[PDB]
Amino acid sequence: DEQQSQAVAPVYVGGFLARYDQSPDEAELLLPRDVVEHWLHAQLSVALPLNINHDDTAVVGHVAAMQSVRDGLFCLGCVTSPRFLEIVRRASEKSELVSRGPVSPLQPDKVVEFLSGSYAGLSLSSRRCDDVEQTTPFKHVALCSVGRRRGTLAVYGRDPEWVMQRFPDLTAADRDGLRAQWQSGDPFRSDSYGLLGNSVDAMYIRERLPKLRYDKQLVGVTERESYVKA
Amino acid sequence: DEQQSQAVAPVYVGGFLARYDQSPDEAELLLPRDVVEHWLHAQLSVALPLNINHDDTAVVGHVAAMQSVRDGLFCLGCVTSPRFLEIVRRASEKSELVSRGPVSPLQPDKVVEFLSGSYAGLSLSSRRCDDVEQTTPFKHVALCSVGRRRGTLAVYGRDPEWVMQRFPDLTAADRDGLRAQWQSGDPFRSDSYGLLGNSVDAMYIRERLPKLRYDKQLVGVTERESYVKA
Ligand SMILES: *[C@@](O)(C(=O)NCc1ccc(I)cc1)[C@H](C)NC(=O)[C@H](CC(=O)n1cccc1)NC(=O)[C@@H](NC(=O)CC(C)(C)C)C(C)(C)C
Ligand SMILES: *[C@@](O)(C(=O)NCc1ccc(I)cc1)[C@H](C)NC(=O)[C@H](CC(=O)n1cccc1)NC(=O)[C@@H](NC(=O)CC(C)(C)C)C(C)(C)C
Repeated sequence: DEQQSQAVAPVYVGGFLARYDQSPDEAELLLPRDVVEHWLHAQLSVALPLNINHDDTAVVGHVAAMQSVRDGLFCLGCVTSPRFLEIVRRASEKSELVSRGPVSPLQPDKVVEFLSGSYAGLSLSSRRCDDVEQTTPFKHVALCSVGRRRGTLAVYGRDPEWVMQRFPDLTAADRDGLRAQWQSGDPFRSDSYGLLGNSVDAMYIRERLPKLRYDKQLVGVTERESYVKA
Repeated sequence: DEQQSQAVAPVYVGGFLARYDQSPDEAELLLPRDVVEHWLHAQLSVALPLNINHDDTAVVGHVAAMQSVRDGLFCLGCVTSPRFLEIVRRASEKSELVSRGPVSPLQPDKVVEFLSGSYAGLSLSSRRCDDVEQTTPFKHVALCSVGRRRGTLAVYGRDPEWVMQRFPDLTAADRDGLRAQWQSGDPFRSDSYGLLGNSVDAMYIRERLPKLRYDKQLVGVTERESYVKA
């Protein structure tokens, strides 16, 4: 009864929403450093919502921190939704992937390990950044199977310090900026059928796994350790 | 109110459980023509159950027919489980893949479409057929994302005459022998959560889609039309 309450505790997510050194597969995915910065400055006020694959009825949390760093944009969000966390707790109990558990030194975390296999990537939702122009341009972040912009792997953890330390690229100064940022109840308006449904979409996205390893290597989570299942 | 029950109708499925013209990856997948022949005769008595990825607590229906055709072993099963169908019904309403509908002349069938994307493969549970020896050897058949055996694509539809028609290899005599075969209530002991968990396991099988595409070409559904999402 308490173990279940232990797993249902808040989960933290962090990742690059965009790695400046990467050329998109689609022109509309262009988000330059000068643009990010200007936008970041124009907006942070209220906390952007964190949702499941951009669905407005699947808000699981909020983004706690946003920070343009040398290699791209970084975000730190927190999954605080009781219902979502419970759905994940329940479902994790039924996955053979989760069952195999993490890599040695890491302790099992069914909920974190579930979100990590499923929603292995972050995806920002923002203003149309098109040639010749560059308020609230950042709309929301979305947890999804993969991202359209490479290098947006999602690192899940129970401690914002822990997840942050997973990315070799970040620097003390970076983490400071972020930390300083984090320093009506349950927003989820969907359910297990809703997420079961979403599960099929992700299953037809071409080269998802190959993208995720590319992302893993790129961001460096390879040369570290987490519950990344990709 | 009835469109719902219109979708909750039985869904059939057909597909090869093994193509004698395919070298297996793992030796334990050897299912020679002669062996199949033999077993089939020794065994069809009670109807093998039809389950989700071999979970015994996830039986969706039963296998109505199995036949050793020239190119392999074909089977025809029927998803009858009310509970499962409803879970797959409410989930389909949340899928964007299914939202895009099927190919032109075909009618949108959310449940049949959901099953096509998710449970895209057909997997046999059988006795250990190893070199030296060749009652009831056929345990059951399972609906899963991919098959360890190639050419085991799962074609779904509301009518068994149609699903059988999707396969260019089946002769009239074939369709005859299968047709002759089909001519405690809800066996489902699981739920959305149990199905949600299974989704992630599917999400980590490497080379799945490309396997499925190879499945579709080999068996022929490529040169026909169905709800095959792959
Ligand atoms: C993000 O990674 C994503 O959604 N990935 C899922 C995905 C994986 C694989 C495949 I194939 C397809 C999808 C991705 C980078 N984000 C976007 O595409 C966002 C999506 C939304 O914002 N969105 C809102 C409601 C439904 C989708 N796209 C954008 O942010 C675009 N911006 C806009 O359209 C302006 C508005 C609508 C956000 C106000 C731009 C990419 C143009 C910035
Ligand atoms: C089937 O396609 C399958 O399971 N596909 C899903 C899958 C996708 C990707 C990956 I990587 C792995 C799996 C596959 C051909 N069938 C099997 O593997 C069955 C599974 C079971 O029998 N099974 C029973 C309980 C849980 C699974 N394996 C067999 O049929 C083996 N037979 C036996 O183990 C004997 C018993 C247990 C059935 C009595 C043989 C492969 C040895 C025949």
